[PDB]
Amino acid sequence: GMHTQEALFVRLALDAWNTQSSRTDKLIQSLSNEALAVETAPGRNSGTYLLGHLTAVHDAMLPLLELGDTLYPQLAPVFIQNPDKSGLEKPEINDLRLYWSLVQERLANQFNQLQPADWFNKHAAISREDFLKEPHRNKLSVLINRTNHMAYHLGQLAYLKK
Amino acid sequence: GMHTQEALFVRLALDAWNTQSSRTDKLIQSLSNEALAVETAPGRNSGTYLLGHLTAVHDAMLPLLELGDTLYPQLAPVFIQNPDKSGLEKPEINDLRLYWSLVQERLANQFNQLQPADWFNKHAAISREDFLKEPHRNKLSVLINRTNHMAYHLGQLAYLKK
Ligand SMILES: [Cl-]
Ligand SMILES: [Cl-]
Ligand SMILES: [Cl-]
Ligand SMILES: [Cl-]
Repeated sequence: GMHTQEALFVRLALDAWNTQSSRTDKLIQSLSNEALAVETAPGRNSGTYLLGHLTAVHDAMLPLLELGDTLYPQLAPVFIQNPDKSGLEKPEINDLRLYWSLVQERLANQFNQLQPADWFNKHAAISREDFLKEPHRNKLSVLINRTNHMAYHLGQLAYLKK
Repeated sequence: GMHTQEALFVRLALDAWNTQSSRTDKLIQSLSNEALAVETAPGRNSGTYLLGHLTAVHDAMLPLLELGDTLYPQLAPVFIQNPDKSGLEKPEINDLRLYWSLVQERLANQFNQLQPADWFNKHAAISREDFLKEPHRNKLSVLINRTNHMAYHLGQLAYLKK
């Protein structure tokens, strides 16, 4: 019944995250460093930047979902707070590939241990008071939102496959 | 309790559809016909093609979700079954803009009348027998999937804004 239904909608949301994650991971693995460094389209973000961006955004989900601290806080100034052509030094690409992999794996670990119910609790960026009015502003809503963020950028990364 | 929880996860899924739909619609409205006709990136699909593609894919959700027949079946051969540079004649762009708008509005109408429970029934492309094993293969799973499909293509349409 109701406990089972809650488990089914967590499955749906997690299956979409996992599908986008698989596609993103496989795409990144398929590209050489030289191919990743190219702009996704003229004047637009490089694959390297999008990799770092996705990594930083996913890492930030850890504290937002009360699943632990970020692993790599120094990525956020480079890949969230500043644009690609900022002139700020980036990590080497193979280090970014590893950070991506370790953030994704930590999230998978943590997600796989959460009970369906925990997903319906508030995320860290909303007050208890505001969550009462809008209980849809929960941890699952973050998962859903970031899954679409990833899909959006995956459409751009797709243009690096020549 | 459980009826309320079911309503909250429909809200979450529909809010994501509506957010992507808003962003897509506003982007399309912001582009001139000449700007939409340009390739999203060198050698890649035009905005026109992606508009027709999104329209056809969304129209196909009507029968899949048992919400009525497709409005514009002739779009599917042009924008789903064949690629952009097929040489097949396309509708005029302003006709495509209208088809997009009418499909989106029909879907909104229909979605706004469905009860949360109806979203947890099977979609038209799975058997009752197979749905018993995998009840997550429901109407909501289609909504979620097509929301990420739209986000993916929205990332590409974004590159038409010069
Ligand atoms: Cl995808
Ligand atoms: Cl490339
Ligand atoms: Cl978006
Ligand atoms: Cl353009």
